[PDB]
Amino acid sequence: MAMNIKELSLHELCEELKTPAWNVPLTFVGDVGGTSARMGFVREGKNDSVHACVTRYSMKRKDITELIEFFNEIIELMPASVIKRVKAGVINVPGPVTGGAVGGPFNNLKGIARLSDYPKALFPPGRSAILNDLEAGGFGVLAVSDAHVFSEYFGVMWEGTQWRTCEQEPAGSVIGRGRCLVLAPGTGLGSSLIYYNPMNQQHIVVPLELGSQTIPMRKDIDYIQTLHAELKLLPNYENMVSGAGLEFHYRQVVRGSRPPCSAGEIAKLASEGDANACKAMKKYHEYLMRVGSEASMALLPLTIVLVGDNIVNNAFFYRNPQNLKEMHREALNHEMERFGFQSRVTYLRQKKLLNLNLMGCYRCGLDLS
Amino acid sequence: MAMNIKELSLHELCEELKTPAWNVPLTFVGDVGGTSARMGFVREGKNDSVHACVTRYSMKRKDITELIEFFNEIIELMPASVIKRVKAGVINVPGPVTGGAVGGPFNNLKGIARLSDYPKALFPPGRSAILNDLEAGGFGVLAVSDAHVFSEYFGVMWEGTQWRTCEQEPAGSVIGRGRCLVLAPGTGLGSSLIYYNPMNQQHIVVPLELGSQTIPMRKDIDYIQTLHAELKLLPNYENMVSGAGLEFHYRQVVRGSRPPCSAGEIAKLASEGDANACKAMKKYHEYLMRVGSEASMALLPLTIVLVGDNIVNNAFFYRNPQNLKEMHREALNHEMERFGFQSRVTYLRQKKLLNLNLMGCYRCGLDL
Ligand code: NA
Repeated sequence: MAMNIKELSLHELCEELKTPAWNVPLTFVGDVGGTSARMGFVREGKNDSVHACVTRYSMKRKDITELIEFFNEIIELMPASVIKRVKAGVINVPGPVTGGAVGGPFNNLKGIARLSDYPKALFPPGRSAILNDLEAGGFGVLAVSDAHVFSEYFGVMWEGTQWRTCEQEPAGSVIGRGRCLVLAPGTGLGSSLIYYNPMNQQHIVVPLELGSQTIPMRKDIDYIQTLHAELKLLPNYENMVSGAGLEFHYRQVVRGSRPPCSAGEIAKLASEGDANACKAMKKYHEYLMRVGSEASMALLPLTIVLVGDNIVNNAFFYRNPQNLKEMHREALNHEMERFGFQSRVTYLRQKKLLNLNLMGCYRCGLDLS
Repeated sequence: MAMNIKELSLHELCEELKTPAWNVPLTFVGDVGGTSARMGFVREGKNDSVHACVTRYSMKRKDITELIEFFNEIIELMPASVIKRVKAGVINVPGPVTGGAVGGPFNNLKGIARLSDYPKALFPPGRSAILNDLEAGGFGVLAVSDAHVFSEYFGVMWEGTQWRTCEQEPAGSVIGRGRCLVLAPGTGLGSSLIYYNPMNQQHIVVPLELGSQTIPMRKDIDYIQTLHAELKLLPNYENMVSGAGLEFHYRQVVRGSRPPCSAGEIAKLASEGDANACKAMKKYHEYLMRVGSEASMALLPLTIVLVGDNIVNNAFFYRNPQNLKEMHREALNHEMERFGFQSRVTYLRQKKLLNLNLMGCYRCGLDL
């Protein structure tokens, strides 16, 4: 396997790092969420394979500063001769970061993540970074491409007109040397743009906030105004493309004839062929494709990639050719499609689970050398 | 005088390049438009100063390949001693470019711009590129900052909350260690993002098409639908923020009471205190700030800079505090301003004429 993540106890992780396969350069990585963090070491294997060994920590104190205790424990327990092989240290955190060094504040954790407070043995000076979740996820998409297994983790929804001019390899086999917009439609709607800088031969990841933009209309002014009156706020993309959004779409389908359902309930009903829930899912994806059509114009991407557990878990929806035709039609529903802008773009979807954030911490550390 | 662009005849340019001040390394630059090109040489002076000398060429044949005849004429006329000093060659063209080497196709010009067809005396190997004009414009904003005279060329419209959190120097004194969204509201509406890579402190120019985005509403559904019915297209930002857009705003302000005027006429009447033309300019700037409020959220810029001759020529509008306060209010008219996102951003406007494209060709050549 090209992408390998083993989860162990701290004590077992220490035994694994003394084995001969681990007597190589290391990257220290950490994927920090609201409840737990998964931290450890990544190495290269054969044919650009990626091998990670990580341990889980509970964020017991609901305090981002507790990470420093975890880092100190790792350095205290591991032999200095193992930690000496660390060449880079990258974590992702569930909130905004500045200077790649100062993360927060956070919705569900107290305090600020400060790279200058982290131990230099795991975070070597000038070869370390803190990333936002979506920035790490974008670097994770690049990592999958670099490991030659894009076609294992991503499926082509449709090939856009630009692909064969810009690239030699088949669509979906590599990320491509063109801008890649990463969208993460889940509870909310994360976005990041993977740019290739010709001058530097570097890819970089630009975190965005596309989800918080005001939804522009098509022929849906009454539908937008319905949600406007409910929220008391002009709707943004995430308001239509979110759990809350899917709940809204389902309420607007059934018009009081059925009880209101959660996003989870609705997706389950859709998977079972319920006409109402399927219609709610079509409406959710109509607004997702609106983000896509407008960002296709604004950002001129070669590719749009839909990532996350939700996308993988909803594979039934993307495999259905009628749903795919309806999504493609909405992706092209833009006045600028008379010039071909929306049809230029190749759309892909994640089809296999992977911790993209852990892989992206690793991939980001490679550009720090 | 830290940034100096002088226009000369070809013969006077040849005489100038033989003077002692020009006996230094040179960059060959060219700003290619639909009707003319300005091309010439740039040198560094004292204190990171920039000095350029350029000539105007007519794009008589409306054919991008005519540039090669201009390049060959310059090489034939200049002494070998002058051409020997050229260490980089960068031009910008009004259309898409791939691999920094192949430009076009173009709306207003025939043919394809091919770097591989250009003479190596003006475009030395490893050191040459073709740029899209939006890219060149963003490199030009960086050039101004690098020459230490941002406060000469750009005025602060208002300072946002984020500036003082990552810069100690006054707002408008330098580009800043943050994303800069460049907007060029002129005949149309150009956009690029000068992205800031925190991990290596690198500014990277990323051309965009924000003008072609469908306009999201505020309390203006009727106004947008009036334009929709005229264009038979859902309005995009450029449709409201363009010469055509200003002519539209003036038509709607007067409600038939005056015949239509051109965009230039409207700006002139506004400068003279005509209430109708002033209201038309307010409406233009209201949609320009909508681009700003939405992009302030989507792209999280440190700064937004309004560039171009049109901005400099309309100085009177931005000098008026009532107009500036009404622009500030629209810039903050976003649901996400309840969290302070729009108040983060510093807005600046170009206040002195400068060919940013020619400066960007130079500054891009420094990154090669
Ligand atoms: Na553990």
